[PDB]
Amino acid sequence: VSNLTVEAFEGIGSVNPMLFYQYKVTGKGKYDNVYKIIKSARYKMHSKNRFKPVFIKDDKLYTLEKLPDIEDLDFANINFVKSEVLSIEDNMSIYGEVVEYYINLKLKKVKVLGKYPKYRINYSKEILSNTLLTRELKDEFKKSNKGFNLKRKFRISPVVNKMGKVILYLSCSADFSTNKNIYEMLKEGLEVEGLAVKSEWSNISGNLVIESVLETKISEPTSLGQSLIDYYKNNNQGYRVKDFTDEDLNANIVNVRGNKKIYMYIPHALKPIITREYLAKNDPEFSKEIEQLIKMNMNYRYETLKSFVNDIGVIEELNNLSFKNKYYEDVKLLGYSSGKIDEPVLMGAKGIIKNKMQIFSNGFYKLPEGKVRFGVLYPKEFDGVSRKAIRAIYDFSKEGKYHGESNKYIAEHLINVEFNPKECIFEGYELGDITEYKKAALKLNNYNNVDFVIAIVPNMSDEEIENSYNPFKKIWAELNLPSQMISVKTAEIFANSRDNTALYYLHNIVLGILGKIGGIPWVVKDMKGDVDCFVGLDVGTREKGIHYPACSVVFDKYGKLINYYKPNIPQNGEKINTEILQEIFDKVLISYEEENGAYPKNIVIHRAGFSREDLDWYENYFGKKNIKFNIIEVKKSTPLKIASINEGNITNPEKGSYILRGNKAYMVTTDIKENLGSPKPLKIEKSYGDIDMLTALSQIYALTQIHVGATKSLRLPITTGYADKICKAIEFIPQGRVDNRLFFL
DNA sequence: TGAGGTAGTAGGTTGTA
DNA sequence: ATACAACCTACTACCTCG
Ligand SMILES: [Mn+2]
Repeated sequence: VSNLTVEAFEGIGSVNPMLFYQYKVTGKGKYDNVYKIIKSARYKMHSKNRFKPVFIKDDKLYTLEKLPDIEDLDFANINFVKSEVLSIEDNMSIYGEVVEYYINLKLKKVKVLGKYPKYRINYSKEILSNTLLTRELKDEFKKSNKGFNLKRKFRISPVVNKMGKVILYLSCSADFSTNKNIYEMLKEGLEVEGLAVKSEWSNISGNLVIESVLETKISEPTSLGQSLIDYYKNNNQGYRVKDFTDEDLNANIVNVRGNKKIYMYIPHALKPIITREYLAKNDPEFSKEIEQLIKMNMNYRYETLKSFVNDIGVIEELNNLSFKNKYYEDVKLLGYSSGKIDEPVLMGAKGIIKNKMQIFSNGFYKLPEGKVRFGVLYPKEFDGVSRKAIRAIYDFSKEGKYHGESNKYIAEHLINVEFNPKECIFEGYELGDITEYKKAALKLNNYNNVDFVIAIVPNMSDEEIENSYNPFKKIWAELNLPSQMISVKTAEIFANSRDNTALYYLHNIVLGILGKIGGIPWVVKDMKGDVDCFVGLDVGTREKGIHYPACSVVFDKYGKLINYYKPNIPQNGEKINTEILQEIFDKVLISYEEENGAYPKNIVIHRAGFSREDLDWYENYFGKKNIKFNIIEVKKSTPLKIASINEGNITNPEKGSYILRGNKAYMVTTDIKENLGSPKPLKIEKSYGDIDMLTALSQIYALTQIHVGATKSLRLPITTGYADKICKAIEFIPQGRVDNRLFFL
């Protein structure tokens, strides 16, 4: 066996309680509230004074060294108050801020390859290291001949205990930017209209996209009224723009939509946002090179943070403070509790299934109401490839005969399907306007002889002729007719190949067509812990001013889906009204009632989303309905990656390994081997209840093993995950009865 | 959209100290 | 009576799957 760890570093030696210098601030300016301008006075006095540390207490300000009272600042008149040795047990936070400042100050000076400063730093938790680590432990730059720069963005976040030992929390991430800019684009003469950009010289909310390039000169009076060069002279940014040569002032104005008004800027002032789209559009070979760099297994992350922490060395302003290089031998010494969950025993038609894959030799758990008829929209120039593809998937689904060869790996009649090419209908479509796609789906609606669509779509790639997926999904959703779609690439794979890649494609295709007609393929044999039904919820927070409604789901102790639900009436902002909770749980109790003849006696409410709800609603509710219950909150994205240790060897964890502290616990739900990344585990936090977190983790990991639209695990469990997919697909709600036939899966 | 895993990139909002 | 750090959302790209 083996241990687990969190990526953290214990500091050798301790922090001594140092003499800190108090400073009050007062709002001379228009913002009388200093609490809304404490950061601005902080950063200005920290800036103007050799970047000596300038910290923030609840309403005051610290420096570790003596900086005089400076009152030139038009909003803040900083004055000295007292000089007291700050007790560490009073402020864990400010001594952690010291450890942060001293790692940033030790690491500013650290250069690489002689001239080159390694870590571009501005004294915060985020540390940009210019050089990288390869797999062979070489500090090398990674750039292209275009010029796209991979950079590690290290994240320190140190904390220090009551007496003075320090804990350094690290997490490494990749980062793209390019040394080029849009000025470097146009002086090279490339097209820029439509590009996502980032203004370093003015901080603007919303996401920026390039509208156009005016041929008008940047050195003339503007529609703002004065020249933009005077606009940045009044920005006091003259140390950058004074570097402008005659060709620099020869440049042209480039405007960019900023969701409120276009911004009249110069191309030098903008970098393009380097989404990985922009990489593959601008250097594919580089992207294929760095994909082994950005996805990181744990040995590589340990080498990366080992380089980082050796670049700390020893810091001496904290009295010869140094951090170790290794991780922990156990998280017990940090305060979490480890373990790995038993993998759930899973059952199918003939009882227990051994692999998740041989269900197609075992047959499905439950089949829906009888007989279903297929139907395919196809491109009129992609006919025979499509016909061989449908013949492959239907001979799989009915005959079990893999590209014309029967195998004992496939069982007959695994759906009770009805398809016959002399009987059925394939309406065709031309790859064209979306209104043709819509009227084609209507024409396949006008014959009431199809019971299930398998449409064919153009690809997720291919910016050419318009993608047919979403208008089909809208029009087939409003019919409440499920539709497992297939790309033309997938059609070519089924038509060309005879090999088992088409079998993998076909596995996921058939589990999709099952889970959309409401059949459920496999379920757990026995749920650990005594629970009747699960309840998902989530609310999406999409853009500025977006307040979504909670879409539930309800499973059983077998975990098979029973009902999901969309509320009646609108909520109070994003804070959901209590009667929507009432309405949902009314549908929950009647759903489990008329599906199993009894009220639920244990309800696990896996919630994503914030506690805009109130627990005492649930307390009064399930006290009057006198049934115990459990609200485990699942938070989907967490930065705390987890590593395994086998005698110093740092590997990615096997799935189902967890770490736990009280009422928060982390756990990986997916097996990723080497070469592919570090598993980004789950965040689970029991807001209420009377069950041990061990059993809630066991139920969550089993509900990641019952994803029913794949042969592999969903990272989220099917409660929160299917709640999330429904909340993305809020246009795909049921017309009438809100029952089953998962449109998302 | 196989399909969902990691991975980035922007971006908004609170929950807890 | 207000923080800031996690969450969470949106789109892609890579890459594997008896
Ligand atoms: Mn699907």
